[PDB]
Amino acid sequence: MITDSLAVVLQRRDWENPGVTQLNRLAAHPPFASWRNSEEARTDRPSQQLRSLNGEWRFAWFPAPEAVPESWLECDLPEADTVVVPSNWQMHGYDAPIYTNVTYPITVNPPFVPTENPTGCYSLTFNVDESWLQEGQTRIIFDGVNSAFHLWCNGRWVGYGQDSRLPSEFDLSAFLRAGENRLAVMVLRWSDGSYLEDQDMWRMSGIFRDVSLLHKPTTQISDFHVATRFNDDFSRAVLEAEVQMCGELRDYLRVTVSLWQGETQVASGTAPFGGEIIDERGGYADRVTLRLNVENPKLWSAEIPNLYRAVVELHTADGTLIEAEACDVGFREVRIENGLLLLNGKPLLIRGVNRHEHHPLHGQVMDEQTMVQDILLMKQNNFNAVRCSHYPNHPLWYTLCDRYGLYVVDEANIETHGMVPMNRLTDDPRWLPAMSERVTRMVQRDRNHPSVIIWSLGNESGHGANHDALYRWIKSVDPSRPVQYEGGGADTTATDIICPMYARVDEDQPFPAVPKWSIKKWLSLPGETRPLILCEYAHAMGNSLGGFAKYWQAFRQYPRLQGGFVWDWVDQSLIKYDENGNPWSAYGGDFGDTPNDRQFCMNGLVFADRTPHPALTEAKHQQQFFQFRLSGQTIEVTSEYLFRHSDNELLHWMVALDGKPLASGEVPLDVAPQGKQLIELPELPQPESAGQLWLTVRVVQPNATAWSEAGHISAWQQWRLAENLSVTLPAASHAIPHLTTSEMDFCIELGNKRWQFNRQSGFLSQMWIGDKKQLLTPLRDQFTRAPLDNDIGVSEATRIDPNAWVERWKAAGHYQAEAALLQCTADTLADAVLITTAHAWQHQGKTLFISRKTYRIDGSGQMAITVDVEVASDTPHPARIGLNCQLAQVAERVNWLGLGPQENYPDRLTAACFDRWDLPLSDMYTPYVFPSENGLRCGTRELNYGPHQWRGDFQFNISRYSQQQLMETSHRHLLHAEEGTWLNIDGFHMGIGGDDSWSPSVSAEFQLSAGRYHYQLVWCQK
Amino acid sequence: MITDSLAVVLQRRDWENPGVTQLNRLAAHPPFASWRNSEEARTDRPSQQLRSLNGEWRFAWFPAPEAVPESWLECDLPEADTVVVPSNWQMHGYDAPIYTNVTYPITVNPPFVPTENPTGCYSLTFNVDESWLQEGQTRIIFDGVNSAFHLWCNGRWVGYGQDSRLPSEFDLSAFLRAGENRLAVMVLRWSDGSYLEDQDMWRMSGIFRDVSLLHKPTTQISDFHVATRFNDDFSRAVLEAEVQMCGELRDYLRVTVSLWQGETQVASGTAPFGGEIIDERGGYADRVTLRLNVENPKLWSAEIPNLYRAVVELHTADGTLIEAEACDVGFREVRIENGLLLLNGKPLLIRGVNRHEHHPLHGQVMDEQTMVQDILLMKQNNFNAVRCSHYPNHPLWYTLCDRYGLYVVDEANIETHGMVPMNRLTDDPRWLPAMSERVTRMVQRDRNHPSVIIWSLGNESGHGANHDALYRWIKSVDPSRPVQYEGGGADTTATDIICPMYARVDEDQPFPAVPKWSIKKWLSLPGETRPLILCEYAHAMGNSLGGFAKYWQAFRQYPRLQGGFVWDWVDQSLIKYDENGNPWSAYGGDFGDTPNDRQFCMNGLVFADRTPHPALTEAKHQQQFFQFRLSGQTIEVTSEYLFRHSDNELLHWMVALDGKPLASGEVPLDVAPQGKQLIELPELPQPESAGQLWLTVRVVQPNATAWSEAGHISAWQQWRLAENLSVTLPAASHAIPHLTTSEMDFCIELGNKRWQFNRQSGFLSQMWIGDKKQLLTPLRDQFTRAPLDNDIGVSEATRIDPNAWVERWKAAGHYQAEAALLQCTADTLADAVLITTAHAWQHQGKTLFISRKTYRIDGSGQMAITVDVEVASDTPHPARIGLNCQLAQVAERVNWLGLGPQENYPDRLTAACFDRWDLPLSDMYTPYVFPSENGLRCGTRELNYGPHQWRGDFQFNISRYSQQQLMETSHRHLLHAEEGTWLNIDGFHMGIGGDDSWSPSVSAEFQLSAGRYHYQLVWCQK
Repeated sequence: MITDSLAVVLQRRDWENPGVTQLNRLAAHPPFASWRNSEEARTDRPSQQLRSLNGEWRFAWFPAPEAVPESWLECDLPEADTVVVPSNWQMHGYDAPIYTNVTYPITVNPPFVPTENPTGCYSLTFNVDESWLQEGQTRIIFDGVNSAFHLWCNGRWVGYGQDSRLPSEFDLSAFLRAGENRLAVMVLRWSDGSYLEDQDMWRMSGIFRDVSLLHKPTTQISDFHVATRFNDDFSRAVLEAEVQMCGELRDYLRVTVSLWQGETQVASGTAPFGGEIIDERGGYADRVTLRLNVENPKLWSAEIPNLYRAVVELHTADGTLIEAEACDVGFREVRIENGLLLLNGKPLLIRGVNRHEHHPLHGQVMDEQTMVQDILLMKQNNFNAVRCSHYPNHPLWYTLCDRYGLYVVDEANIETHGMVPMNRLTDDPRWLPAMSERVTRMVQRDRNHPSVIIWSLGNESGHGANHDALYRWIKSVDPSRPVQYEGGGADTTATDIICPMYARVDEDQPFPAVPKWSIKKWLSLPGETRPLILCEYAHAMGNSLGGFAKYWQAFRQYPRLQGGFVWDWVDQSLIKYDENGNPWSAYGGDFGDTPNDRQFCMNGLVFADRTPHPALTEAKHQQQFFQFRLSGQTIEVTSEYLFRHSDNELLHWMVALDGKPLASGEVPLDVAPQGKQLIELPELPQPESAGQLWLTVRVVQPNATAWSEAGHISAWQQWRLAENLSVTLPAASHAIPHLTTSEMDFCIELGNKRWQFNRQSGFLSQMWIGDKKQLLTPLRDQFTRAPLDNDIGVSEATRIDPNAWVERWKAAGHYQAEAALLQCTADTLADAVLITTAHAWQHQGKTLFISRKTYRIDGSGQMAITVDVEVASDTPHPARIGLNCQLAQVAERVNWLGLGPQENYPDRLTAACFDRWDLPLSDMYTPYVFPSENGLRCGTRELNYGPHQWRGDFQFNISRYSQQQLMETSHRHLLHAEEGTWLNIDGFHMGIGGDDSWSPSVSAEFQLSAGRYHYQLVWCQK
Repeated sequence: MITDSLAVVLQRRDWENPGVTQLNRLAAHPPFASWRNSEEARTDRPSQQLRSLNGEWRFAWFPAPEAVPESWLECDLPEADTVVVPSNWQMHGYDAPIYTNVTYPITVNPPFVPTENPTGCYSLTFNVDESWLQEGQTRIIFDGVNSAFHLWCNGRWVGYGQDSRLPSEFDLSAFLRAGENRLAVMVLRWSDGSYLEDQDMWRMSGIFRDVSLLHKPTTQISDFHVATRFNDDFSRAVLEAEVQMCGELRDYLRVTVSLWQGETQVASGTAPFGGEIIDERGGYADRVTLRLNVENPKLWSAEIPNLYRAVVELHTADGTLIEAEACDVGFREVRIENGLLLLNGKPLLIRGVNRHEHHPLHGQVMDEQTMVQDILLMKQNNFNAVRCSHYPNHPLWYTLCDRYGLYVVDEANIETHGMVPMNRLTDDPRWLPAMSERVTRMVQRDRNHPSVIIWSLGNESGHGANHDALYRWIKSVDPSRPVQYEGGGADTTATDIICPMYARVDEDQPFPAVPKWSIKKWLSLPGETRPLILCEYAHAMGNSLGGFAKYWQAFRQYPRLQGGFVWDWVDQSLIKYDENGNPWSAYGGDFGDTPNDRQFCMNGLVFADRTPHPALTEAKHQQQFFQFRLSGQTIEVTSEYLFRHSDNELLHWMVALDGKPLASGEVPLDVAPQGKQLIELPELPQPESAGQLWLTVRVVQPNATAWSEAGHISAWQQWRLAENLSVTLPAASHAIPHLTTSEMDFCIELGNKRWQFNRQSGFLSQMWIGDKKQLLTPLRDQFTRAPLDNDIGVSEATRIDPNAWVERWKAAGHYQAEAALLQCTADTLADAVLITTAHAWQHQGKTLFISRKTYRIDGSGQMAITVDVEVASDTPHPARIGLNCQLAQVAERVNWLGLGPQENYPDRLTAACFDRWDLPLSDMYTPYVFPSENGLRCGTRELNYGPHQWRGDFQFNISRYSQQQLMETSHRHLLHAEEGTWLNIDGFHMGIGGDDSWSPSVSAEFQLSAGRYHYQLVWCQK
């Protein structure tokens, strides 16, 4: 009673002692349901022995654990509110969530936490059945409680837990009473284990996972391990099932291991308890092993996820069933040989993506629906693997990955990024136990899931001897799954697969003592033989993911480059409400946190509500399982599938002349795994009309898969066919334009058409049709764009990074350059009026750009603008070379002939196809929450907007928001639509990068460094 | 106050929780003295900052920890006695010590200990200086406290410790007060960590090691690591010294690492704090590394232990010294290449011996004098290595080994022999932290000692993944020292050196799943490349250590067989007092323990009082560093030294004819390391007198070494030179014997001489000279001996082992065979009287042995006895074939010409030399505490005892105790001298074994299995 009081518990600061990480906590095991019937376990029916405690709980908040009154042990306080479980109290409003990347959210002082420790007091009052108390053992399972937590049952102290992403089990057989039962959980936000929880997420705390109650008999199945051994041709399989019990040893106890495929029983085995002799003292008397022979097993893979149901029944000699535990087993073997990772004897090509557990509305509380939607999006966007992102995930996630066929790289909850140096805790043996608790238990939890193929020690923890010891422990316990570790440059002895972060394809970044070579050179280093799979690459932070084509070309060309994991899947945004209560996404810094990072949480390929980014189309196109090669008139189709045959795919081809279709057809696909097929196209019609012939092929799945709908497109490709150049001549313009030369203006009139050039500025001041003005602002040049997330880097107002693109642009005066008029002349021709303008942009007496324009008004109404731009070599390369204007008329449709229909950039245009796309103006603006340059469409041959038509080769972006507004504003909900419509037509555009979000990632081939540029535009009224 | 009470502490059973192994305990480090002066640290002067708390303490004993009153926290109880510290309370009489080998001393139930937990309450009241409280940190160091212990300072709880053989340090800066300070230590005999302390010793408990108090400044030298890197010729050395501090970081702090050889400074280095960049966050700001260049360093080895003094001085920029820490560094490099362990580029030949920390009087409390005496005995008996025997030893032991030059194999305190199976705790990750605490700290304690060359994970713990993880951790932290592990058969991945236990030279013992092949076949197994060094071999249990010559021949012949460790050095006997108080040695079972083993603790090469066994001479002879080969007249001397030159050795040769010297000389030895020398002997005198010429060479050290006296002999050898057979004839016997044939007797009279044969028994009933009887019992046959410790094995009264030699002997009726007379005839010759006797030994109607004897009385007085013995093939081989008698006269001198002067056996006669030895009768009996057969001398050509002289080739043993008394009695102090003197002359003797003490270890070449034997004896009066 006295020892169960708060004073005794809080005197021993278990949240500040690295030696003490658990108290009265049961050992980890694969998930159990305690089925009392074999048929219920085989069909995965819900078990009445498994009770869910999720629901309405009583919550109280305190600024310090010592501020909690002791009367909370006896009864709930009247001021306590009613919340839901699982839920995080930071989302409710009790505490402000804090986001951080490198620095710790608390003062670094291991193993001491600050005194102001936020404390959550959870209470639940329920009723238990009397049959649960007469016999058996009743335990409580917390699937996850953030940081440390103390448990009380009926006013008596039960145990203490420290891990956040691993289940904690406590025995309540001697604590539960018959009738009313009230528990009391005291959760602390910061503990000593939070020094190992420095992951890239929002730091929330509380019971964010399910709380369950399990009842077992007096004799239990404490653990069971399953493994599969194959031969060279994978025709005979040996399933080894080792079962460990706990409790009294009796001679009549038997274990039956049954394997089922659907409803058909495949193999079975019944043996009495007692194992083989291992040591001089004998063998285990409480473990029994079973060897089941399977003839021609259906192998498991991400393409075909064949699953078997394994039921372990502990019963008596007479056949009376005591307990039954079921699991899903997939027959597969991952092994590294000759420096190659082989699954079922075939080289894997990982198309994975980093995935953070982030609910759109509930924060870190993950449910089945969001998980299923994420899996469907991954599989539809050509992803076959998923990384757990530096912590263990929901146990249901692995089951769903087994069901849908996704490779899983399970990660431990170890991260010491804030420590200086990074191995400060990972080399100290005093922290060796705690890290092991965050590893070994996880190894014991998900070793029976065929989706899990690679174990991970951690990330951004440096390299310590503890990491080597844990790597050796995992390799000794589970040799079936190769493991990896990023820390130490990923060339250390703690890894079997070279897994660097953001290693570029060709350019090297030789950091001191931790260099990041190119992957091609990394494979060619002396003494290196392990395969290379990128744990983190292609940082997609907002408008990003450039150079993905180079990455996948390097992956496909090199046999030992087996792909990588895109970082990351889902944006980490928190919803917030304004003074109307309108919902809007928010990033770090919007919750009143002083030690926070900016929008660096807002990386991913989808939004918070699983809305796909334009980069997801690029990711889908670059990860296609079908490669196409057009030779002459035939098409070579090469499948990248390793285990499945092309039985649910057909090829659909279409030939188009400048967006107008001419011929089409459907050819079924019959391709062997990693095979070749030849498709002979029929006679392709080639008209004499001017234009370019484009051939587009797509792969359509006719039937509905478990993860895709009917008519889903999995791959596509486009080629340029024969071109017929336009050699016809325009008709002679009977009407001639009339030019009036004012003192300050040049006005050209052609019937309805009218133009007015301002002689003081040298730009096209106004356009007129009838009596309606068409320009709110003059058509000027634009050598700057809104800075992207990759351009800013890690540069803030208080910290200036000289290597960032935006800092070099503003340092050279690109955003502050004022145009100075040099020449502005006008003269009439025989059938046209020529306007010659020449300007120069200067900053502090230094000329940066010189623009010379020639305007030609034809008698047919066309405006021919030829622009020549000279850029200084010493100045930083401009991000844009082209024009800028604000039209005075808004339109509801935009019809452009060019590459689309998605947002594409010079380094991200492979996914876009050349066609005629008619889209609403609302879809022209990509709703990035952090405002930046967006909506650009490259390869545009024609652009129709309202009464205006632009022709030529250019990159256009059209939106309701100016570039200066996108520069000034920091949130998308604060953006307001301006009058008219802003249009930016650029002759040349500069890349976006995407290798990393802290260094210049744009390759030299996509930089505007030629020096002299020229582009021609034709503006007419349609 | 309330939390400091006993109720709060004992509510949390920290001795029953594997997760909690330490509370408020400082990190491990190399030993510190906190010198405030550089000259004091260089000369290793005692430091006044280091206080010793050893002395008189107040002790109380309680049967349970819950029985301790709380008033013990405030003041000592009046009923508490005054004991010494360090000391074990089992020796005082509070508790009975228990010895056990395999089974646990408690009921096996991890991690629960029995409720009846013996508890010792220690208290010390002292005074501290005020200057220690104004500044700096004061800590208390327990060098060793057995099992768990709780600490209180001035009534306030300080910490909790669990390890027994490793130091535990607690901070007392906030607990100590000015003036009187009283501490309170509560020590528990059994804890959860005792499951890892199942070593082969007496289970004592209490504070058995030193208690010390250390004072450090506010800025400390927390740790320092030293390492040496060499080139291929070991001419240039790089000493790397890494220093870690604790406390405030200041810019003026400097570290000076100075190296001294005697008084001469060799190298120095001063650098500011700050290390190299290691990770992306930078490097350590509190560690500084120093690289010192040494030109032509004096390498350290067991032959020449060259030592340097390394002084690390933390001071300021102006030169004000803050702290100084000194250590001993030896320049050496142990590395395994090509499957060979090389020290300084030379293949080591380990001559080690297992050594248990066992004081002759104080139990486990070890002091400097006993350690120095043990080291001197080891070095004088040709031992160059010593194993820590399954636990860390005194920190002074490693320093003394560095000073005297002994290789040390440091072992961790891990042993789970009683667990079924043996890896039950070593594969469970829940016990992974605790084992790491018993490893990593030890790695941090003795990594700066050049004597330590091999780390050890443990012994008899099976094989678990925790062992692999710990092996990888040690290999990552300290790659300079190769490690080994016995568990799992010593072919597992957790070892680098194959170290089996009691692996025989040629015969295999294929145990299931843990086979013990022969070492020669073990080296030749497929896929095996690691060298083989026996961790335990040649079990010397009492009369043992047979076949050592075969072991060392195998070691010398095979390059990859690099020797082994004899088991063990010192007997584990406890002194006890009888009702006179006379001291006598006692083994397990004499302290009222029901779960105990018998004298299996009483193994070793020396007694409790360091009295050498006769097997120590064999160990010394078989481990000589000089090998001799006699060819013709010259002698080849080959040195086995690897680094030293023969500068303190001279060869002394002597030629003897039947024990009478003829020529001698001294030749100095000038032999290179592993070199060859040729000694040409002068003209050896060969007289025509009958006899055998023996050449004996010895190696004598003239000067006094630090471990040997002047005139010490290190090696010796003997050879048989040319033999002159006796062809002369005995003189004609003028007097003839007179024979009287009685009905029941045959009486032969020859002047003074008289003999009487009993016709009913057929044996020599009596001998007479004058009127004095010479035989108390008739001279009969003896086919049995007292069973040795190797013959009994693990067989007791309640457990019968059918493979034990003694059980086969008593099952066949060897000890119960009754002699049946077959023939007894007498007849006079021309000058002699012939007596022909023939007997037969039977048991249950089955004849075992048949003896036929011929007695001849010559007129000169000689008795010629020719004995022929026939032994059945199916019966077990007898241990002895020869005669037995009890003379009626005791004598004070025994003069025998034969092999001696030590106790030698047919498999242990290599150390004995053939000469004439005159020794007292008291030295004829080896004082083995467990009575067995002893005192046998083989190769005896003549034996003079009183008026009797025996001639021939025989093995004799003479003592005051009969063989039946040695069989019946179980202690040496209960033995009583019988009337007369018992003499056993045997024509043939059977081996003793010694490979192990639980299986028949005698080779087939030393077994009496010929079937027919013959021997001749000549008995006369001199």
